[PDB]
Amino acid sequence: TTTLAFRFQGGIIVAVDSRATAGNWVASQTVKKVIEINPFLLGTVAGGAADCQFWETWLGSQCRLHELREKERISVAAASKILSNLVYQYKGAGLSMGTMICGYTRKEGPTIYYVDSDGTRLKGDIFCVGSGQTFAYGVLDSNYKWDLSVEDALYLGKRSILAAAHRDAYSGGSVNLYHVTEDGWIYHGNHDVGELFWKVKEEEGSFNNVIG
Amino acid sequence: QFNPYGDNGGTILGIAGEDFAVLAGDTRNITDYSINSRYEPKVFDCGDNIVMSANGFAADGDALVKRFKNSVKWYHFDHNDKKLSINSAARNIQHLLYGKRFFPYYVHTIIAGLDEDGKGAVYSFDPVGSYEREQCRAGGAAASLIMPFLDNQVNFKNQYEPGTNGKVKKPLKYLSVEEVIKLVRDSFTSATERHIQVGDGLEILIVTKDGVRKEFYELKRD
Amino acid sequence: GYDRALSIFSPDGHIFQVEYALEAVKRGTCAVGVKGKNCVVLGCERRSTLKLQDTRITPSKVSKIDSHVVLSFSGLNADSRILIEKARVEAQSHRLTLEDPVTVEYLTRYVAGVQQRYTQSGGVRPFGVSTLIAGFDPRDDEPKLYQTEPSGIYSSWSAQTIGRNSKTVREFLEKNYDRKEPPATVEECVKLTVRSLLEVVQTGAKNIEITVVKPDSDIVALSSEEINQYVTQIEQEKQE
Amino acid sequence: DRGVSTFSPEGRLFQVEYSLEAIKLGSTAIGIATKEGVVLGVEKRATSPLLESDSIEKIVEIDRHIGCAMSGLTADARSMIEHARTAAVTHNLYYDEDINVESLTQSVCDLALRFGELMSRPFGVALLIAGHDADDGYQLFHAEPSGTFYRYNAKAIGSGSEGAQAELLNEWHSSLTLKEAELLVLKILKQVMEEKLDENNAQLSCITKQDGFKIYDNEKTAELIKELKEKEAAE
Amino acid sequence: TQQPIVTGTSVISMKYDNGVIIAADNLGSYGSLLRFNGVERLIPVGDNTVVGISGDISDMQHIERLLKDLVTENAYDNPLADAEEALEPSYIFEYLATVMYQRRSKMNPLWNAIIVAGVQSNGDQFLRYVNLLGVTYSSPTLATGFGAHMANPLLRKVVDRESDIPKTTVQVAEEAIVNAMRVLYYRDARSSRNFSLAIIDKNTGLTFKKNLQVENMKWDFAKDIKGYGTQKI
Amino acid sequence: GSRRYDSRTTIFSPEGRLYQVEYALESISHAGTAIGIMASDGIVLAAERKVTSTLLEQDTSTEKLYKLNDKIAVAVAGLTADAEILINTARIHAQNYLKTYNEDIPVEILVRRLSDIKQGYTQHGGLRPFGVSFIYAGYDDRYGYQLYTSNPSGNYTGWKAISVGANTSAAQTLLQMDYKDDMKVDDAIELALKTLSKTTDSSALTYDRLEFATIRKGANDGEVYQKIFKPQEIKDILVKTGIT
Amino acid sequence: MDIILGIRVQDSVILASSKAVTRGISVLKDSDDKTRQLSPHTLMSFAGEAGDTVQFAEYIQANIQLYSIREDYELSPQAVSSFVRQELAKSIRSRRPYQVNVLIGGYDKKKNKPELYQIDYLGTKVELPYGAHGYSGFYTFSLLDHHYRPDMTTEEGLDLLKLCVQELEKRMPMDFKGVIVKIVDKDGIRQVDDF
Amino acid sequence: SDPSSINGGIVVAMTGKDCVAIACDLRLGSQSLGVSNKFEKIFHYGHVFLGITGLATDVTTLNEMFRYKTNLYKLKEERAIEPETFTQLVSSSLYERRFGPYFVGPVVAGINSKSGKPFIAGFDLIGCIDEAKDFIVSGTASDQLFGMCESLYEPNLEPEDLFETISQALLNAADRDALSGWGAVVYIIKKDEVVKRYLKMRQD
Amino acid sequence: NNYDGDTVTFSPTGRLFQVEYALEAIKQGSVTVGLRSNTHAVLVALKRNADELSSYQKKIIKCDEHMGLSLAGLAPDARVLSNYLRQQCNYSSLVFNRKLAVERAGHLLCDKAQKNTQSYGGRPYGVGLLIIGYDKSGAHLLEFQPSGNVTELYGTAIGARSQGAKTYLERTLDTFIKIDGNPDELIKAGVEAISQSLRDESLTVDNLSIAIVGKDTPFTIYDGEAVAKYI
Ligand SMILES: [Mg+2]
Ligand SMILES: [Mg+2]
Repeated sequence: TTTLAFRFQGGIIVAVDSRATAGNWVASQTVKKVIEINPFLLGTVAGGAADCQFWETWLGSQCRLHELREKERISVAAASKILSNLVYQYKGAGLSMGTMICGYTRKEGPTIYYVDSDGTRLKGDIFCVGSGQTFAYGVLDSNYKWDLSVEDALYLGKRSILAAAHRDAYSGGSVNLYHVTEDGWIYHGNHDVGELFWKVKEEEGSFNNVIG
Repeated sequence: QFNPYGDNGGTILGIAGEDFAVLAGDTRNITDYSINSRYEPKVFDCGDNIVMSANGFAADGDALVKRFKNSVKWYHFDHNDKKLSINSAARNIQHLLYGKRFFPYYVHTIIAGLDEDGKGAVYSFDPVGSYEREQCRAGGAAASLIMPFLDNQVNFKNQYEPGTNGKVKKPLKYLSVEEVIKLVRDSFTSATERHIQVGDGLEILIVTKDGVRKEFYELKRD
Repeated sequence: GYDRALSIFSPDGHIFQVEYALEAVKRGTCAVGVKGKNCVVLGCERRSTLKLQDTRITPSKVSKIDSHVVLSFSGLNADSRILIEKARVEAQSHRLTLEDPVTVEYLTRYVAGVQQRYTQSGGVRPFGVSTLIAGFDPRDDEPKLYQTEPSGIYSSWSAQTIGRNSKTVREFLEKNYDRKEPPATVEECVKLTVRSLLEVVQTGAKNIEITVVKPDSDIVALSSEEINQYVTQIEQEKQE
Repeated sequence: DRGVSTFSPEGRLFQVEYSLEAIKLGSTAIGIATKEGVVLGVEKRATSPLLESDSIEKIVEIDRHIGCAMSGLTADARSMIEHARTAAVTHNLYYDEDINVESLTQSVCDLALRFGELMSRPFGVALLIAGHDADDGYQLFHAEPSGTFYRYNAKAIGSGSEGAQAELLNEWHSSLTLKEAELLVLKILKQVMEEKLDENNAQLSCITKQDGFKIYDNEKTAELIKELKEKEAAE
Repeated sequence: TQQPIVTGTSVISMKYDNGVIIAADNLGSYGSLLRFNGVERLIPVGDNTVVGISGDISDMQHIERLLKDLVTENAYDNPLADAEEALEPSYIFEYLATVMYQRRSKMNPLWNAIIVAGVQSNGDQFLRYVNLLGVTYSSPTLATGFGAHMANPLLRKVVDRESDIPKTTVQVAEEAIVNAMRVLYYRDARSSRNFSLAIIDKNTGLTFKKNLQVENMKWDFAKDIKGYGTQKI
Repeated sequence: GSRRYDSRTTIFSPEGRLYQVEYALESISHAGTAIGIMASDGIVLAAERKVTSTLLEQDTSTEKLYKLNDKIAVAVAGLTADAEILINTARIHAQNYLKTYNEDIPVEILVRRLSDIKQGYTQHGGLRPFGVSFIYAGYDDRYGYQLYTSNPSGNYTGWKAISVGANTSAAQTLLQMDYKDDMKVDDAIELALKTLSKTTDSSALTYDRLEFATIRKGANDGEVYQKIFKPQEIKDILVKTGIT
Repeated sequence: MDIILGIRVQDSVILASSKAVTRGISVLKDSDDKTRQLSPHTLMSFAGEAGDTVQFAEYIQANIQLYSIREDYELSPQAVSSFVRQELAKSIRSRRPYQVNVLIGGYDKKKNKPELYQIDYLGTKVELPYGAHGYSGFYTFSLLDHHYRPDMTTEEGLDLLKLCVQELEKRMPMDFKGVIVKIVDKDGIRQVDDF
Repeated sequence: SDPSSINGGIVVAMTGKDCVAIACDLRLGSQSLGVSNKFEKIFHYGHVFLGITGLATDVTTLNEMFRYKTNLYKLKEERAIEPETFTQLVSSSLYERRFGPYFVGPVVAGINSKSGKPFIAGFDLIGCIDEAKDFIVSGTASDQLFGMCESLYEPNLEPEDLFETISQALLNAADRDALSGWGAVVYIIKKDEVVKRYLKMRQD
Repeated sequence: NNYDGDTVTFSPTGRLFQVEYALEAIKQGSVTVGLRSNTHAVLVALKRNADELSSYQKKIIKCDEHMGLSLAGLAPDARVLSNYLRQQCNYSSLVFNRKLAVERAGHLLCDKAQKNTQSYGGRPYGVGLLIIGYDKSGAHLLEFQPSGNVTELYGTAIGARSQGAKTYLERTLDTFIKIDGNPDELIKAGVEAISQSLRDESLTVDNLSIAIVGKDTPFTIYDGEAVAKYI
């Protein structure tokens, strides 16, 4: 798995791979690792697929009940803390979760919270989680700026997953892109790594080690 | 020490067509190197034009199928005989499975049917309830033998159009119900040859707008 | 446990225990709430039947629920403490989980929810208490003033009074308070609050308590001399 | 004294019959169902001119496709609304779909008779639950504290109910538009209200398939009141 | 979680044209000690069902009491208790299957393998298996423990599939069962010569045979076998 | 069933009063008078034992004045047995607070706790309230010397001088007449005894009919001493003040 | 988390806490503030197992804030430290103990004295002139033993603290990404934004 | 790992002629690391003195607990608790945690106010009372203390002689234990006066 | 009089007035008819409306594929009892792979209603039920009273003016019992029976509610234009 999310001028970019493995066996290449909590909030899945799916879907139900009661959009801080407090109750039981709760509100602006099944909860600007996180971090750290355009930021997130997809044996399949704005998230398509790699190699001139 | 889990072998296969869906599964039931039964139905009609199979540990498989069938019944009582849609059934199954998160149903569950637009649908579940709509999914013992073949013959992976040499992919043309059944039968024939836990018989359930139809085929009994 | 249904409907559709709880509020000392343009003022009556009192340590009528919200009341004093305690715990609980202090409306809705719960729970009687909850929402400069009562209903008010002779001071406020132009300054708002209490209080000595709440957790209670200056100015203008 | 769950000689539950008397004292709430949507409207009835009328919340959202109006001891409704919202959201979580308006109403009505010596008395409030689903389309239900709910084409509850219901008897037909229904609620509210009807002491709302449940602005309602006056003066 | 103490070995069974046959030896072993030689492990329920049980004997006795209690309970407020509303093999099995699975799910199993053999109201043959894990399956031939490894192969030579059942008579089926019991006596170190056999026929009803013995055994060839390789004397 | 015999102790009257609280207050009005007077350099607790006998062992007896901790004491008016139940609960709360914060419990926090317990009995549980009114005399480093009172309703208030029990109307007027803010302990001792001497229903006020106590900073340097007066010491102060 | 230091000088308490948050193989954050304000003149820094640290700190914070409102009064640092110790002492014999070590730096407004309390996850409280948790003391205490004086100024305390951090940066294998320093005095709590 | 030897420290108590003495070191540590040189292990409730070695959190917890209990005792009994009674209280309190005990080695010392009789007692972590006439030892250098006390002790020592004996017993024992030392305190207790002396010793 | 304050109190003549008052609620309820032959069993129910705008209150509830009932009285109580029946039918199917006998279903309802008559605090159920079903002993019709009394019958009726329909069935007994293998004719007899209990009002399309169960017929309810055939 490789999942990333980073804050920038134009909001948040969320990018994930699509591979699911059981040991060496590739169970699926078409897995959705972005949970659409609601039209304004996104969550990434790493670690336990069920644990992330179930509890973030559940989180969406809590966010809905909040804004029905309070007649107001739930904050990313509050949403993330509902999840972190939940998993903390289950601490020790064996839940496996590494997720970025991503959102864009008026009072907070674009916000990303790393939430962990150990109970960790961290606000930050850039996060990478999964077996291929170190590869994605390298591309991000070297190329990241706050004043990135929405076009370039989307590419950077795509290219960083590709870097991990290539090197990490347990990452790949395809890249899912999302762009989170104040008015909601916008899906930016599924991108097969196989086709993307040759496309990027040629156009960018990178991956000279690989014969194409 | 008492081990509450066991492996009953078997292999299942769900394929979603354009306006149909098939869920196939061998009829062999085993423990270790012994055959319990050469014909023990594994794929079930659960009503509301939904078919289901919970492959792996047969006791948990049977328990889950029983509980889901029961869920369909109580969905009708509580909601004015409303038809349970395949997507709703899928979410309901997630909650059944995750309900035993810390003592899981040791099964790989697959359901098949038609979505609310009439198109073919297959849903795949892990033992603890993570699920996804899929076009093609083999489950169980010989899943690793079948899925690569399906990637190649259903989705035309790694296949390119002659003359272009790797520049133009083979187009993803729609398969008919007769064409899918051929691939299902050849998948199980091949799995029977190379996997010891697969054999005896193949039972296929075909779901269309007209209803649920069954087809049975012999497999090698060695 | 004790499960007896004390609050129940009568043939005419009334819940007498809730209505008798209001009679306890009617007996309580008068409390008044007036919101200006950039402040809210909570006035409270202190009956002068009790002298030789120690005003340092005696429970004050207005209570802070959080650094930005206050609660005054009329009715049973012992009952009020239970609502105040619950409200203060819920205020910290909200900050802990939502990472943001309560809105005045939310806190009101909670206290009103507690009061309601006691009107249809077995083995309990309703609170003989009506509350005036006032303050400013976090990062907001709009004044808030709410009222609750034993039945559990709550609502927002431009100005409101509760307790004994509240009919009289409400009569005063209804003719003296203008919605189109409320008390623009702290002085004007406090003055109108003191004036409204002087219709009922008797003597303007130690019988009137005033608490001023402003935006951004700015709450202060006026002293005897500060209030006495308002009492002096009001009556001197009245002699004409 | 006497049991809370006691039957009268006529065969009725005393406490349920008495709670119905409390609802008669409550402010008027009217609902009208049409093929273009369901309209809900209420009398606010502020006890004083200093009470900020916009804080009076007698029309409430349960889900995007279900709204709710109340009449009677409105404090009692808060736990009923909470349950309803939870039931609607919970069903969506279990089944990945909207919940049927009838099923929601049935879930609310199950609470009603859970009283004895559970809560100490029945609810002192009636609800008009309006909504839409794909199976039965636009629907309006009347949920009582007896645990019974009736579906209605149109229904009025509260103090001016029997007078308003007689008016709804004559006025309602199966080909009503949404705009016609909006005015009809305002017309009948104005008739049964003690004080003169305006945008501050009365509220409108509706539920449509496209836009879902919406509480009307005071500016929007004010235009519909002005439109009503002119069409009544027109003949 | 426990360990079985006093145990019973193979239960074997098969379908024939008009009904089912089931058999099991009369031994209650205590590890390698052949402790109890008079243990009945076939327990009839009514006149249409026989439940064969292997594994832990204390749990068998508990199950035996549950079935006895089931018959009593069925007769309560039931005028048709000996007619239309009598206990069916399918009712008895489903009850046990439920219990077995519930018990394994509480991590406290009834340490048994059970075969319910009977004939239904409509004359249909019933034969189904359930064990300590709650695993269930049906087949023309069913066997527990060693029977699964040695009896099934022999019984499957008679009824290899569903279509062979109407072709198999009760005499052929009983012969195959009796031979299988002999084979198990030769080869299962925790078996005994004495056994019980039950036939449930749709026409002639339940025939319960006690005190049967393995006979026509081949041992004479043993005299010629000498040493373990090179030894001649 | 049981409903038939239920007095319903926790209900409102049509006028909005709590029947049982009001009747408990009537009970307390027949109890021996207790007086608390707060001075600048200490607090005085004086109380009258109810129609005693000559055979009562006075020196080992205690019905009015009790010790909650080294800093806080109470004067009781009402059912002695009820008071002791509450007193032991108060003693425990003080110790729980001390164990938690490693500091002596502030007087008001203790008073609020007890007063909240009394309140609970009026709102839920269906039991009769405690027929007890306390005068709390205590000291802490925040507010210094403090006098409080609580009654069966659970309502408590702070005082400079206060009475509970019998003839509180007469007693409170006499205290309101002769009390001043700059008063001292020795003067307060005299006022307390003079007030009881006038309001008493007995023919004369004697040492055997009294309990007496003082909370003084009159202890060696910055600390507080509780003094529960002995029978001989009460007899001496009665002669000193010129009552006997 | 890793390193948390504390030093009580003449008229204030200084708490230094590392900024790194590591997760196995990667450093996820290099700007983490491992502290919470319990009351206007009481600050608590913390280090221990992930999740437990913040969950505990915020739970304490809420409780002290609740007490501040109820009594309209700020608890003394000694009182707060005793409350915190009891919670940890209660915690150690629980089903799942809080794995959290804390330093409580406060200024007592009554006594006009700074106070530093060190409490480990077992509930082992000690009042100290300077303190640390984990391996931090092993590198720093020899420097603090040598240079510390009870009459040090705040500026001198910060210099001694820099020397301690430098020794940590030299001899520790782990990169803790520097420290956030905060000062607690009569005027309240403030952060030294350049260190 | 072993809770009774994480923090370290020792207590010793002796009887003399019309007097008792109780003494302790001042070290608190985290195994090898010295953490505090002011951690006193001797407390008192009225005229009854209690030393507690072992796990420091429990030392603190039990002191707070016995303060709690002796304070309620005094309010109800209207008199200060005696050593013999307190000893039984300590025993009861420890044993009620039989299957989850405080990891401590308590030592009671004091003089009975009515009889004037010198009294000392020791306990294991679970409440078993050791009522010795001569001396009681406890802590990580209990073996060393046993050796020192057994040779140095003689009965009916005067207060100022007893001081020397218990001081030398503690000091020389603590110098042979890595987890004890860093200062020491000695209480000399007579019927109506108590002298507390801090000893000078090597600081490692 | 003095002995009707609760269900736990016998009168001097040995009567339970609270149960009798609960019985009275059934008489106030709308009429519903039950009848059966040897092959089929039929429920016919006159649904009641609040007014012309309101819907017609549903009277018939399905318990299983082979069993269901019609109600008369407090509808919420019928929901509780029907729900309990659904569970018991479902318990029998799941645990014993066995359809619940109609007679045994009646025994369960009796015992559930009984507990409410003997204990303090609770109240009797305020509804009467007519249970039809087809099990292993053919067709069945039961009449449930909230006193606890359950009665197996060929035909019956409960509700307001039910005596007229009950007399008709008593005359027609020998005719309708013989209607075997003909569901339409059996329903006709039920519709003709319930017609004897009508005054002023008549059977309209949204007024009538019919349900049937039989040999090769699962329990199915007919409402709306489905019952226009029988008007
Ligand atoms: Mg083979
Ligand atoms: Mg420490």
